[PDB]
Amino acid sequence: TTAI
Amino acid sequence: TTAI
Amino acid sequence: FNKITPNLAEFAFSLYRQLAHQSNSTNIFFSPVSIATAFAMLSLGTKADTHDEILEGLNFNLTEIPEAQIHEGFQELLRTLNQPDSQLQLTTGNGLFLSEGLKLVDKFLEDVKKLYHSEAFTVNFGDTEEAKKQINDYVEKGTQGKIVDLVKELDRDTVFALVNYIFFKGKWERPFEVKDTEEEDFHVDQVTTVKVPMMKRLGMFNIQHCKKLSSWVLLMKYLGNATAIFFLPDEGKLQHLENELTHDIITKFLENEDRRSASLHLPKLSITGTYDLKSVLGQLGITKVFSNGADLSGVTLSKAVHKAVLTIDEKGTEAMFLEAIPMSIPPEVKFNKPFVFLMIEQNTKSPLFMGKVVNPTQ
Repeated sequence: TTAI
Repeated sequence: TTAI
Repeated sequence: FNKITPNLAEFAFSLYRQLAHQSNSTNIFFSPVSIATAFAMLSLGTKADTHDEILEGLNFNLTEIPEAQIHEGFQELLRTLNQPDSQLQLTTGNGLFLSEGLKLVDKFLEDVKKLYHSEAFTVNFGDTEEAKKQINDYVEKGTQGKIVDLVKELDRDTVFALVNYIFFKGKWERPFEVKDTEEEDFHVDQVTTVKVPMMKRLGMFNIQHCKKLSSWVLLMKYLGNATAIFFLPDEGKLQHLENELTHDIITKFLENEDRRSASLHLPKLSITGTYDLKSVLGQLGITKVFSNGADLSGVTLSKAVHKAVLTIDEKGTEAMFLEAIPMSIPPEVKFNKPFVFLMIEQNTKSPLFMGKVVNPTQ
């Protein structure tokens, strides 16, 4: 759950 | 264990 | 090996140290591998400082390891992570999100697909609410429904976004009995307690007291290719424990196979960590990509978020073995005060998740  |  | 596991490890600790100081008072939970995977994949379309910062900021010394071998590292890691033993659930995916009329360097496109196994989607950033819906949908799907809302804000100008998710679900090799779970005190302070459901088990554990860390160290194996390490600091020793963790020390613990008797109390819990990666990662020398100078040119994105959720319980399944317990009195080892933990994938030895429990009912 990483968003850039 | 649940890890999300 | 993995070639980059040592680096991932060191990144996990740098990032942890930063989260710990400060808040100092908040549960901590994050996936070092999810963060590093997203930014190694990003770095691939950056150049100059912007680029260098990213890899350095991920604990790769650039005057030390060939940049290509990093990405082969990540490619092999990801491959491995997506082949769990059948009794373990483990999945990771990367997603690229692109505006219809955006000019994309073909090289970047083929790198992320090959090295990072990435999927790619066109979306209409013209409709900000709907583009968010489509992004959060990728995550909801990757996360089997558990995360519906990773992204809550999208700048109006954005035409590009990058997502990594990881999903882990595991069953203890040697589980706790639900009958034995009871409400106990958890010492949030030296003088304050809250009630928590506390699992317990008398068994033979890979457990030891380590003077270098002033902590009890417990390794708990999941069925399949993963292990959790829990660290219980001696009184007033949390900070020392936080400051002395290294890749080398953890590697040693993983090698230990001795078991001894203990009466283990471990809380049943859910915690979540949510992070603004700008402030946090800029504190680790990754500031450029966030600013105007940002050399976003190897592709043709100011906000960055991380969210992680942990749940721990007795077995991991609604669905035998026997341990020889000696006569001697077992040490009582209670995870009833702030502790640290690490989840490690077996084949790669990589740090899938790391955190601190300060208060399970926070």
